[PDB]
Amino acid sequence: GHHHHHHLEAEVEETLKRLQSQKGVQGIIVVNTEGIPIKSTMDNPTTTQYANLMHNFILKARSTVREIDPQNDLTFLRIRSKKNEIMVAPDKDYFLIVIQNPTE
Amino acid sequence: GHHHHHHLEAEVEETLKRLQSQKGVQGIIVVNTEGIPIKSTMDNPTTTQYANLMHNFILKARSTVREIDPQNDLTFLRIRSKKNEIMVAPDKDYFLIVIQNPTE
Repeated sequence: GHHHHHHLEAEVEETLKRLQSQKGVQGIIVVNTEGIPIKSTMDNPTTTQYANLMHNFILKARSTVREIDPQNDLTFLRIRSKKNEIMVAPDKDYFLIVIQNPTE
Repeated sequence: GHHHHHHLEAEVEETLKRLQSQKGVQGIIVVNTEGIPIKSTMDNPTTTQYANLMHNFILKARSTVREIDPQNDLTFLRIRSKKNEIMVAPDKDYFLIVIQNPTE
């Protein structure tokens, strides 16, 4: 029913595969829930910058989304910008972060 | 094409129209950056909560997106949750905020 935990490893392999299939992507940054970049189509220095910082922004995002009332929990935090896109999906074990071009 | 636009205010009418055409939406909250809900398919108390708070979260989002390095500026801040989806598009003068059901 509700998203707590699944057969993670298979779901991750599926989704990671799918993240590779979504064309327009420039740099996949798949990190553990603490910001550990397991796979990366983006530079290591760059992943180090984004993974830890974005995690902390996510922590805040959790705080503001919940600040209203414990109605909403963060399922996707997808930020789109001019140069590139930064899609961050909070998972309970992972974070599917993908830097893509400004294509939906 | 960034200094020369086709329209400006007509763009809002277009986009607002289009925001109504995206089936799955529950509450459109279109606000000025001033924090003024001009149109709303959402309850006034609820829009008051989200409009001002989210604006301040956006201020922070601007800070953190720029904290990395001035490489991008916030074009879309779209948050998807369990209860609902909260899509926030930073505009020149507006913020296109739309509470929708987060369709997979």
